[PDB]
Amino acid sequence: KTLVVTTILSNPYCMRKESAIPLSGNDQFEGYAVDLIHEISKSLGFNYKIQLVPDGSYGSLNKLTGEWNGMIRELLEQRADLAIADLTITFEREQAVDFTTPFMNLGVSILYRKGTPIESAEDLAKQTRIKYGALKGGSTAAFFRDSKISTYQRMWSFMESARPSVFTASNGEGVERVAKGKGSYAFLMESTSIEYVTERNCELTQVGGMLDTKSYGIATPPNSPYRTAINSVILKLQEEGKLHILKTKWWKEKRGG
Amino acid sequence: ANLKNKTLVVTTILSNPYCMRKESAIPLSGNDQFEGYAVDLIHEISKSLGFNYKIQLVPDGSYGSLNKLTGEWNGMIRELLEQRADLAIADLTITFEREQAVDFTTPFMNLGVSILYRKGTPIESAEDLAKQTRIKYGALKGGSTAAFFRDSKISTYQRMWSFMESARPSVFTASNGEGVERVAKGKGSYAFLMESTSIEYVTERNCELTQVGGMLDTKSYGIATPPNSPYRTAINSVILKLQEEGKLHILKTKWWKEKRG
Ligand SMILES: CN[C@H](CC(=O)O)C(=O)O
Ligand SMILES: CN[C@H](CC(=O)O)C(=O)O
Repeated sequence: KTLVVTTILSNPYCMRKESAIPLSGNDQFEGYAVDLIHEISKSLGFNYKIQLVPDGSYGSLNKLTGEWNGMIRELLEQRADLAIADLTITFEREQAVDFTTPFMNLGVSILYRKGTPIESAEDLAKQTRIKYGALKGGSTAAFFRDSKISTYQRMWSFMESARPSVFTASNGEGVERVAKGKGSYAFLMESTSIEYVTERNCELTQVGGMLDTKSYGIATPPNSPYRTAINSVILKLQEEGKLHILKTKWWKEKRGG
Repeated sequence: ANLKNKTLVVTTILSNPYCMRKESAIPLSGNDQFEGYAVDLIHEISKSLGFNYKIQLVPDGSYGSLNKLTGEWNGMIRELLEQRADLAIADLTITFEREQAVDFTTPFMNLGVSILYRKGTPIESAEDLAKQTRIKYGALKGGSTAAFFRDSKISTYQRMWSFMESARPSVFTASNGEGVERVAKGKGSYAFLMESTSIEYVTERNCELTQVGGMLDTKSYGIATPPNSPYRTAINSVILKLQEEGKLHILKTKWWKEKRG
């Protein structure tokens, strides 16, 4: 059979491949997610077409309209069979689509300069000289805004009250603000992104662990007949080392893409 | 389906710091005799969903392995299949093999194999170990780490597996604690491959040991249920909410860094 796969550009999950000759179809794209679906399709014997989500969104719920956008909407409107991207499995998305077994685990962590005694979020919340922020309007900021845990409330109050603003318009802007800050600024974001950055900037490091836990998985329309088949392939690819090879390839070897 | 006012049997196994006997001047009874990460976790889940439960240690002291000759399971896996427990909460690895017999919830913890070694050597990775022969390296006999090496098709790990199987005297151990001691007393002559979470627990408590490199694979612990259990999806939602709020990370910090037994 032939499936439509929706995805979104995000380094190094799905990137446009550089080429002197113009590329078409699936060859336009490369990255971890591109390789992952290639391997899944080999096991299960389907063909597929990768299509970027036309609206450029992951999928959020309009809470007063009930409508989804992004890759989620493509699934629910029968324009994609699978969504394969750095798409976070959340209780909310699980109420509208199904998710496979995760292919990657991650969590909020801290990007900072190497070689200081700052070892944890707790070390940042106990001090006031170092400023710290996050992407404006993103899920990292929401983790802090929404928390009822005293530690993270104190941090959110500090972040919201800092001037100039500690929130950035992009993750890259936060990375650069750390890199040029001489320790005056730390940036909270996904641990997988931090690893991507620290593989490419020897002066930076992750600080502490993962303050939350979450995963990326493939999304399907509810009751898709392909979900359990993909779950088994994902576990098999994992247990033989194929996903480990793909992670190293894209985070450590392809210094870009 | 509904869990309010129900009483569940929960099987577990002693394993630090998931489930440990609590110290007390007076003997403790029932659930109060145990403490640890898994004990706190099931308490939280029970409060959210409104059920009661009794913790019972698995009688045969085993996690659950499949005898391929006979088809028989043992351990906590068997207790679920024989309907003598409703849930198994422990450091029980979600594997494809176990998934063909029982169900698992959403994972509560993610981990992977890594290296326990002495602090401050030139060894930086598994690749460094694999390309040399002077430093010996091993794992727990018959466990998930050994199965990972046995099942890897990656050249590095397949090479390591061949080396470990060939080494005389045996590099395998009967417990993780024996492996830890072999690293400590080995002064660099021995490295031990085991779960990253166990390496973290050890290195928090022995300052001369360290983790070398990252994870060589990925695997998770989840709550196991009888197949087709009507409670799995309700528990999944509770776990996802604890994960998204950071409460499992806080629980891990408590049992790994704050408490000592
Ligand atoms: C890279 N993941 C995006 C952004 C986020 O979760 O904050 C998403 O799944 O919506
Ligand atoms: C602590 N996990 C046990 C033992 C092992 O993985 O070797 C298991 O899942 O069987």
